[PDB]
Amino acid sequence: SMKKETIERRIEELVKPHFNLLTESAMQYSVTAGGKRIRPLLVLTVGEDIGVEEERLVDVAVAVELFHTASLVHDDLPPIDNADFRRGKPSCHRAYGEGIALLAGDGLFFLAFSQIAKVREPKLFEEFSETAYKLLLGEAMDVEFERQEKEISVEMVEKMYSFKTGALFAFCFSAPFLLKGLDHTFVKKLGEKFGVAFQIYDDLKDVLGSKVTLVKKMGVQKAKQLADKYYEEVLEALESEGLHRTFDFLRNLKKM
Amino acid sequence: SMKKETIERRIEELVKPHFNLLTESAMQYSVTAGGKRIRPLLVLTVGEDIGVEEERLVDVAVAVELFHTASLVHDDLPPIDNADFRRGKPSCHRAYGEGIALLAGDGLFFLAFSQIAKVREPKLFEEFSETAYKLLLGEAMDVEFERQEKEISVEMVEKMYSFKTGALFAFCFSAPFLLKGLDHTFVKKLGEKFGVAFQIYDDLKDVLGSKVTLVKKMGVQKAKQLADKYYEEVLEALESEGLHRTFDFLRNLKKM
Repeated sequence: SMKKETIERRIEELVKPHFNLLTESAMQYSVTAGGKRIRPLLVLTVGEDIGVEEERLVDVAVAVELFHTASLVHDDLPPIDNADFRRGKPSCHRAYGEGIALLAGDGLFFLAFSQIAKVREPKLFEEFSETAYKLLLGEAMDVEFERQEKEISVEMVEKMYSFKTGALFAFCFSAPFLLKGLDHTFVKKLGEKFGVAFQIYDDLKDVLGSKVTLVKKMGVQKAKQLADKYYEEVLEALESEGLHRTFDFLRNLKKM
Repeated sequence: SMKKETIERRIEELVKPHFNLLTESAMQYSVTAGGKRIRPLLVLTVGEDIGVEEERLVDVAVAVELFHTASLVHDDLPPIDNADFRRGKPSCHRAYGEGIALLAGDGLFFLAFSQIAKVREPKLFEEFSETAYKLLLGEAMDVEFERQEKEISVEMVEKMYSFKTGALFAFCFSAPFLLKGLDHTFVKKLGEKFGVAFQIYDDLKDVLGSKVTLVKKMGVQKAKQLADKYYEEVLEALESEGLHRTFDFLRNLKKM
């Protein structure tokens, strides 16, 4: 909870309005409406596990969360998911209108890139930008696959999960290893699998609360089995590598 | 026209679809619908004037144009400017729908950042990201100032021009100087003034074709006088510094 307070403190500093714009207030609103902050917490725990300096780590963590927030702002818009609420509060476009919300999403994206640029590591810039574009393609696949569950293969759906959710989690693992100068080939693969499992668990959560998903394609049993398999692979790798904090974090996360 | 062909060739390579998505086709569409390419041409002419290697220059030029294209895609959307047409062809959302167009705009932004990241110069990443956020704030000001010409000061309107249009032109001057390792403090100021003049000339063009603008605040005579003054200052600086190609380019541009 201390790491989370660090994240909340820094992210609110970055989205405090400076030019007296409604669009700035909308950016702040979407951040303050909150979230579990799983992605920036993962950046901090992985970084702490491998001895990365806190300051550059905080920059990366908040960048990832700003990017995630921005993606939700655009995804909620009426032409996409058309959500009136997020986390029990009006969605950004309900609070401010579609135009202001669209711009707030753009602003949050650009703030994210600005924070990554502060870290001053060329490979990180490149990796973040590649991740961003993958995430966008993933969202495009999700939108475009709608009403085609029969014509879309399970392989294409898993690819969409990998792009839409996996890529940003892979970056949460990759980025600290880049900051530390350690090879990130292994752990990036871990983040992608964790991300696919994460999205499936979200799917299953939605189903019990009573779009092409892996639950639709595979059925509930096979989808959960896949998610469990991936989750267990990730945990075992983390434990094996002595990534203690990350293991504990993700172990306690699976209960939730 | 040869430089422009180089720009068109490279930008079409980058937006050729790779994943068979409509959103990719929409990205390509908005690029192919065309433009005068003034910004990337300026990057190439300034860079050639100071002896910057062509390849890294091309990357920056296409990045700037991808960013500009993306900004137009979002600005045309129904909640913002609601344009049915751009350059005589349907706007992106008319061609593909608002959802796909929104995502295509995001994709174009991320492609722009990806291309800047390829250049591998930390200060450039940072400068581009700062420029992007300024441009967004500028667009937010433009949208928010609507229906308030009396309550908005001329100073606030000029600030909006500086952010919305000036910042990207300043980057067109700054970026080659960064690539060459030359101090860019002077020329960045030049690009900002050129950008304000550019937007005023656009305003005046629209008026003769028969939102708070400097033409509304200052009247036609004073607005044109300001634009002319800025344009002349920029030309004289370019000529004085031996930026021959850039001078000739912008001199012939003022006729148009």
